[PDB]
Amino acid sequence: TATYLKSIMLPETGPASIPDDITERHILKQETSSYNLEVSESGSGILVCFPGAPGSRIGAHYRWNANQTGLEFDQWLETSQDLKKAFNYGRLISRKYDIQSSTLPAGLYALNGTLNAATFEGSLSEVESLTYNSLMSLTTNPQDKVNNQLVTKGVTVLNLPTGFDKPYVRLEDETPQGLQSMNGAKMRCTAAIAPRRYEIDLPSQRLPPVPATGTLTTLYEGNADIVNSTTVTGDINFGLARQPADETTFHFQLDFMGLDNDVPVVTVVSSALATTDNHRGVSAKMTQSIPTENITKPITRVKLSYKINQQTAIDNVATLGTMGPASVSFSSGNGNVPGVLRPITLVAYEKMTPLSILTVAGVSNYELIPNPELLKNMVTRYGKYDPEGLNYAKMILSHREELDIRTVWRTEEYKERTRVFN
Amino acid sequence: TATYLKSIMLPETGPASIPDDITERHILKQETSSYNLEVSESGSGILVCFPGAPGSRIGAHYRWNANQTGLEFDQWLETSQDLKKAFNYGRLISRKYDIQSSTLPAGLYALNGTLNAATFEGSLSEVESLTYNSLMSLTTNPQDKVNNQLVTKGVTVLNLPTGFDKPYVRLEDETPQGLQSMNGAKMRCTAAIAPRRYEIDLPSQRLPPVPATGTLTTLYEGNADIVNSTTVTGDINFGLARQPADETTFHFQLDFMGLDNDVPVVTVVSSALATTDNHRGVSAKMTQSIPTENITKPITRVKLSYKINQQTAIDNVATLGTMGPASVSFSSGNGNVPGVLRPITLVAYEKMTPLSILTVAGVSNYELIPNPELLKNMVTRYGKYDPEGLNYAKMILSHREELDIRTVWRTEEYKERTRVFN
Amino acid sequence: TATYLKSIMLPETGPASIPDDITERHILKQETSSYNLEVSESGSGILVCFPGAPGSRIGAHYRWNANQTGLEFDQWLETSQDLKKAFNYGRLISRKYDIQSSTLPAGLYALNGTLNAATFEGSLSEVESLTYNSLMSLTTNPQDKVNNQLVTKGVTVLNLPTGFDKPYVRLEDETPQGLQSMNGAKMRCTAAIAPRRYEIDLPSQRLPPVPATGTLTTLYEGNADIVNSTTVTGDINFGLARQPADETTFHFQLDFMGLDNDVPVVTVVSSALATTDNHRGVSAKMTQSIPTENITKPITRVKLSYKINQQTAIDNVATLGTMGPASVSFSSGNGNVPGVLRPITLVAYEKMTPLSILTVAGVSNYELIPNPELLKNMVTRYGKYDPEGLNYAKMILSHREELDIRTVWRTEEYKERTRVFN
Repeated sequence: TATYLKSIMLPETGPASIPDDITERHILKQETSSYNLEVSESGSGILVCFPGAPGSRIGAHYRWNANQTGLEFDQWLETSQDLKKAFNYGRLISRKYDIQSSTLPAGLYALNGTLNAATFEGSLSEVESLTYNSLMSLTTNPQDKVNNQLVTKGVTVLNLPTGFDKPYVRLEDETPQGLQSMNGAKMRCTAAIAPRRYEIDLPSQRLPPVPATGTLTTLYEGNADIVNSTTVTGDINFGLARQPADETTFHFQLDFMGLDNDVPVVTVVSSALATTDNHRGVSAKMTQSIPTENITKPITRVKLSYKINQQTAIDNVATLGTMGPASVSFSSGNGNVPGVLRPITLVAYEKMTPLSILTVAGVSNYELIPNPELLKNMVTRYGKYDPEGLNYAKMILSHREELDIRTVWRTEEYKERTRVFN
Repeated sequence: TATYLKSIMLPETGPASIPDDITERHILKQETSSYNLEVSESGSGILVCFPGAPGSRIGAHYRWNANQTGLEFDQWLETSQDLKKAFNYGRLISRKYDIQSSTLPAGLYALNGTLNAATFEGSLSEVESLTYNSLMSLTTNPQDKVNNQLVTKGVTVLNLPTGFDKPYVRLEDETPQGLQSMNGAKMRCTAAIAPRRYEIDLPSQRLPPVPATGTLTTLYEGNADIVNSTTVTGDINFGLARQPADETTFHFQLDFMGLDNDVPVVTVVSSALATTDNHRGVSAKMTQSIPTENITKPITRVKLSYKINQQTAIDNVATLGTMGPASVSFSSGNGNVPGVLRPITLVAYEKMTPLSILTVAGVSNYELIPNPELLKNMVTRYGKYDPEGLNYAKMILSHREELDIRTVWRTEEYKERTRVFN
Repeated sequence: TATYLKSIMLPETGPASIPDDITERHILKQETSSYNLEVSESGSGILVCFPGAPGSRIGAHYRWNANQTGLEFDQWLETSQDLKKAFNYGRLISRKYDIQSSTLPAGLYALNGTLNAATFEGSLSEVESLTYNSLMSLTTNPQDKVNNQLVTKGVTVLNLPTGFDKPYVRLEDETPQGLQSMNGAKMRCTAAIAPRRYEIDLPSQRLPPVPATGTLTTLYEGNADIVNSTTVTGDINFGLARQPADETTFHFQLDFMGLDNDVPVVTVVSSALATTDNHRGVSAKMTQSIPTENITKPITRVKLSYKINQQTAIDNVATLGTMGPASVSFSSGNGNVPGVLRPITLVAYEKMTPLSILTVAGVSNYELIPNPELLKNMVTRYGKYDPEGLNYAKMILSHREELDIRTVWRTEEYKERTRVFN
């Protein structure tokens, strides 16, 4: 009794099964993350955490350049064992990040730095600026913010459950194959359990004119979100005013960008040869698939754009929508499952001593189903049946105000407030 | 009981409605700033505090250059949430500043300290000279000055009210627009409730002769401060001595400059084509309006110039004021509201280690009125009716000397002196 | 004792002097007005109440067109006597509206028609939907709304004061003159006590190209709010990309439009003739002042547009801002006095019998300052000094919820829930 609640407050005490209605034959597997991060010249950076993602990517790390004019993606914060190689399905039970610096290099005198932390129901694209002080303008819950904590005392980032009946999402595992493939090919069983769909919804107006051939005029530039595989569906139909004297190609790019810099994480291309025959029903169809191994860093922006390859076609207005409602969409994995992409927790350290080390210790419990290769030797079973235990997590997630149960803590406060949970 | 007063002395325990005779329906907000300012080469600098301003800019920061002769504007000190996006009207309640180093020494004997602070009573532009020594010669009040404080002990700039019936100031919000707008044309509803007018008032004598065509000789150069949208009204009228041989343009400038250096924060222009038929009634109407988003850094230095564009009309006298006073004006915002543009609080650190860090942690409480959007879901209501209320605030301010109620503290004293107000 | 509060709850009981800090010599007044509105074929219409406007114009009346695609302006609602003929300065104390049918059925089954009313805490320009069901979402307060009231029983719009120390406002009286004017001229002292300023702030990119000579391309258009006199101070300065082959005129319009249809309530034109010399910088200044008598119906939208008069100038890119910010602002009356333009009160009747009658029964109470010709015969005195006076009204406005004091009532509930007020 009370064993699952203990695992939420004390993630680093071993995993206990989730006493909910989704009941499979599984195994409990506590994983850990260990990171010593080198602050850049500025020493400021920003640490994006996904305390609910049930996979192996628990966050990201971004650095400000010399001044704070821009950010740079350092690397993903992954967990030790790559779970996609030994497992198929996974349900995150609990997690706990932990940030601190607390020490200086060989010979140095000044230790300076502090942290800002804020839990945020959102998708890292609902954010407008991640500067050290704009983080406090992300929530008004006094239980989701921690401001001005010295890196000497650090921040605990607990995870609180966003619902109790999440599914066993797939882990993007690889599948068998025969000795006939292309040597540069594989097939994964990606996630699709609860997708997330975006629609660009171009209007039925004229195409904006191009300055010259091949200069890639812009059509839409907004904030999206992608962390894993994605399927693009849609077509950009248009009709030329007059028929072209020379065949034109009408490139359409739609590239993706992360929050830091304007280098396409993944770029796509669709073409549409406008000839005299179809010169009212020219259509370019976005039907591509983007595997999650092309997602090197998180994506937050999308820029749809186009260029034309014929000088004689800078005129020839080419209005939209002649064959239908001229839209482009992309659905992506299990976006809307309420652990992935939402809610983010942000931890920004500020002007730490250059050449110092920020230490991150993550501990993420799990409920996993082994893959075929592991099933032969592993013994999977059901949960241990506490009839209550899900009530406690409810009647405590309801009193997080008067019981003061946070999602970001000051580590000293957390080390001694959670002792009543043994 | 006594809940407004405690919010003034302890502007971190939360907000509290002003028990004055301005009783609109409002929202009780509290807002934090958190800045970690890096000390430059010289290490001296100076940070300005507007402890009454009801907007989002609650301060500024300057850095003394190498030989400590000029300054350099670093950045504004704004609150976390840009209030001009969710609210329309707002009045300040309390405000607090903390200033420390937060740098930790690897061992005994902390680094270079030296913090000064004094609460001016005029506007920033009126300060004769702001150096580390020249701050105690700024008021005669023993409670408005703190001198020779170690930058690790810290000062605490408080806000003591300068009036109790202040109008809800319009927060320069954005208004809904239409699809045919230009590309980025945005109309705002600026602040106008009690402007602050300046009158250039140049006399009816000769214009100072120009050395060579296009040289911008000076007419007036003075000291006026501006923080938000301003509107320039006036006309420079003058009459020439004879018929000009070829037509001249008479370019006038009226540019605005900040405290630190001589790059114009914003400029305007009014030309006046002097010609044969009006060689007695040339006039240059000044009608421009300056948005607040052109006011990048604080403006505290004006300069009015002019120049000719024709070689032959240099020995043409062109006496001024032949059709009236020949003066230029620029009213601005609501500069005469008590709390805006005065009282200023200057805090100067100096000879601080170029490897040290300055931390500013502001706290602000407001009464605000939501915009129509936030007004559908938020519940605005009236104050909580403390009858006595403001009388306590008045008795305390009157006896502030025999109670030693300061506007700038030694942070070690603000903690133990201001806890009588539990 | 408690005489002032009673004047707000029960305005149909005579005025009482406001026991606030503003204390001048005045005459109390009770003014009435009665309107029998004709319900058009749509039967729906909309009633805009300014429950706090201290002048003599106390509302407007818009009726939906036949197919309810839009609405149209019928007439101002205003007090019986034109106050600006006998008095100079005025100050509202109380106001009550009564909306009812005044058409009665010969027998059972009371007539068609239903009535929504909500108190919006904004200006009229800040309402996007004026339809019947999309105005229960203008507030969340259960005391500022009433839905689905039978038009035969009606609603009582009752003014609650948004602030107390409100100044006397100039009532736009006409000044004496001499028999030397031009048979139409007249000067009047307008309201300027607390302006409301809007600024259009064009950005410094290219001017949008004109389709043809004199075709009035559009720069900006959004929701402004204007009810009385207005000063227009601005400057639009651009620069052509080369010498124009012939003189161009560059018309600018800036038309103000009612919320109903796109006919200009008033328009104010500037024009800048660009020639060979000033082509690099040429400005069109806005210096218009709109007398309050050109505001026939309320103004809710503005529109900055321009056109050119030369065929050769559809080229000549003509970028903006070469001589400063290129902004046009307009400051209007005492817009930011709480009571003018805010709060508003909307009352929509739905589907009354076409050609039926609807009656508004307004009663105002003023503190007035007469014009000279009435000083010589009318004693002016001070308020009669109730000390408590305002504290009682404040306590009532604070316990507004648990005491259920409403802005809009069901007339039958107001009629008996304000009886304890004697």
